[PDB]
Amino acid sequence: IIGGQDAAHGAWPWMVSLQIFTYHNNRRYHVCGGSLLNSQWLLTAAHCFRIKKKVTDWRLIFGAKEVEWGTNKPVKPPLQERYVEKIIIHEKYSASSEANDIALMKITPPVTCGHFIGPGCLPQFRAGPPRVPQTCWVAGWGFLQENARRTSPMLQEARVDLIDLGLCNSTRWYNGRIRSTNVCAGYPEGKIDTCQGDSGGPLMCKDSAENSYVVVGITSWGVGCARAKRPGVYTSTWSYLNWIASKIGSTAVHMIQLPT
Amino acid sequence: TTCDGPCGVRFRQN
Ligand SMILES: *[C@@H]1O[C@H](CO[C@H]2O[C@@H](C)[C@@H](O)[C@@H](O)[C@@H]2O)[C@@H](O[C@@H]2O[C@H](CO)[C@@H](O[C@@H]3O[C@H](CO[C@H]4O[C@@H](CO)[C@@H](O)[C@H](O)[C@@H]4O)[C@@H](O)[C@H](O)[C@@H]3O)[C@H](O)[C@H]2NC(C)=O)[C@H](O)[C@H]1NC(C)=O
Ligand SMILES: NC(=[NH2+])c1ccc(N)cc1
Ligand SMILES: NC(=[NH2+])c1ccc(N)cc1
Repeated sequence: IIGGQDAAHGAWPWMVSLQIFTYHNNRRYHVCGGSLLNSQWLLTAAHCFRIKKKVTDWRLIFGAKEVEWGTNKPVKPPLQERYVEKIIIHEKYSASSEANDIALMKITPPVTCGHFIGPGCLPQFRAGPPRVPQTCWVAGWGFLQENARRTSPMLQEARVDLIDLGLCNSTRWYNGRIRSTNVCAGYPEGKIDTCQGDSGGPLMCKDSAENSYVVVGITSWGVGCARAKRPGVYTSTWSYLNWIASKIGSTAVHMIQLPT
Repeated sequence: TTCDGPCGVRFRQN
């Protein structure tokens, strides 16, 4: 995340740091973000798995504020580290268009919730695409500068405005590459935006208005990071509720949707 | 079953 601020410990307890584990030396590197749905499942981006497709390629890190690049040590209470049981990539995912950039990871053993770890909410079946105008938030340990050499050790957060898909898809913006299952967010002039390392993480808007946030988007792609008229392109979670329910059960979906 | 309950809540610590 470029141009944002350090998140407070506990600010986004559903954040998960998805880390590549280099098995030759037991080191781990934050690569992508994800959002915790329940003790056994988190939501993230399919494209994060294009190269590391094996459950053994990853460690999953929960309740973190800071993550340590390259560490070979396990985490400390209250953080939790878990293995991946299964990676479920949408059957219609296409890397060339980034269409249906969404996946599920099954966590093992099950995570335990508490002060720094907890599920996010998904949109209601009735919600539809998120509406402009709104000010929403993203979070993640992605690059702090387009050209950074490493992800950010401290979790970042930033407010970003939703951008209407027609504007986002227009001639001098993404000019045809935006799909109806996308959401775009950021600012016409850029300067604030998600970047590499934040993929898979949430785009969250505050219901209306409980005091609870909804993950309405999943960080997917952009051209560069923080460039003018090249905002963050996200996968709309609402577009995949049936798909998610089909992998984890309607009951698990209903449990993380706010009261009718 | 610690993960059931009210979704989307921040700062569960307080
Ligand atoms: C974003 O814009 C793009 C494209 O418009 C762009 O043109 C490009 C190349 C740039 O130069 C820019 O000028 C401009 O942004 C929209 O892309 C179009 O998407 C259409 C909807 O998917 C699609 O038409 C194709 O034809 C088939 C549709 O046919 C099926 O659907 C219905 C009708 O909806 C029936 O009528 C059909 O018989 C059948 O059931 C599909 O198979 C194809 O997927 C496709 O839909 C084109 O694919 C596409 N055209 C171009 C030029 O690429 C895009 O939708 C815009 N995004 C949004 C969210 O509106
Ligand atoms: N999912 C597990 N059975 C598992 C995953 C990775 C691993 N290194 C060991 C066990
Ligand atoms: N927000 C974007 N500019 C962006 C998002 C994800 C990503 N992997 C690269 C760029």
